[PDB]
Amino acid sequence: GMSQVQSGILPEHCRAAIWIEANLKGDVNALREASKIFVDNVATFQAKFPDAKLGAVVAFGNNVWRQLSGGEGADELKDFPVYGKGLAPSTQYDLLIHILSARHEVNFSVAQAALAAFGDAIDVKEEIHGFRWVEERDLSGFVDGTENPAGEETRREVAVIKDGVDAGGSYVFVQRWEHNLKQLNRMSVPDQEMMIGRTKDANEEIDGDERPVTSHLSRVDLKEDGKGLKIVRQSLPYGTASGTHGLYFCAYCARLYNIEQQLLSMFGDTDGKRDAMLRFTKPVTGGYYFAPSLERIQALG
Ligand code: HEM
Ligand SMILES: [Mg+2]
Repeated sequence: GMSQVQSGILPEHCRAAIWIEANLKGDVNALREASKIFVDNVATFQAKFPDAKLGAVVAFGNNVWRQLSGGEGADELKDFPVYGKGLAPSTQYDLLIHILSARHEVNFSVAQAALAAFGDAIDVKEEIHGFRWVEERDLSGFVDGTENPAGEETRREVAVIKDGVDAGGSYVFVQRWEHNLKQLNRMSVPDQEMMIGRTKDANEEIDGDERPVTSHLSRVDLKEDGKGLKIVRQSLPYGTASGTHGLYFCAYCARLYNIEQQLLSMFGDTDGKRDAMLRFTKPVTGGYYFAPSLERIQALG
């Protein structure tokens, strides 16, 4: 009499991932059977590749989740709005599929199974292949993940809903960034460090009263009466060396509120100041999704 989390939320240190974002082309009923088939396929792939430490998540946009749930639960869910009056684009789609493991080849086979399950019921808008770079650094050269929640216990506390109809579920936020590494390389290392709020090589936090309020850490390390607004990030670098490249941002939270407060801060809506990382990288997509618990995917029908 309890709820099970979808396998792709809590895995830490996974080296590769695949994110598929898509729109629903026909009746929403096609998603019910397809989602059951896909979670069945994920269990089959986990049994076939135990050393991959494979996990996956199927999550839904506001319009299709309100239809599938009958308007019950997911009280915070809404279409991703535009932040900073345009600085952050909105590209809200209906379905998000997040696959992560220690083996990219296994993720590829799982992605093909997801596409076969949903079939022509969906219109794929985006497919991004994430990879962990050297020393878990973002392509800018700064380590990404240091203050991210560590261990299954704290990650569950931050990302997984505790009780009620949505017990075992989570809110998802995805946003693809395009880095301009030529513009980053024009900045001196000390100026890049003041932009992030941590040192580049050693990955040491620069004190809050020593760094600009526009620094990344000053924008996203938010507290409400001393209580941190934490999120579980699963972001990874992506792209080609000669073409488009950057960071595919992905975060899970039991409360959509924590993610929104950080976006309001980063894009100038809270105090009129914006994130200093906008000097070299920009967001080009944006969407909010609800990841139900495993058994609520089984009760779709
Ligand atoms: C280009 C896009 C982004 C890059 C390169 C990036 C990079 C980084 C880096 C280098 C860190 C510091 C190390 C760490 O603790 O993980 C960091 C921390 C963090 N980032 Fe970002 N980030 C990006 C976007 C975002 C977005 C969109 C959000 C949230 C909406 C976010 C939320 C956070 C949070 C919560 C932390 C930890 C802050 C703390 O408590 O110290 N980031 N990120
Ligand atoms: Mg802190």
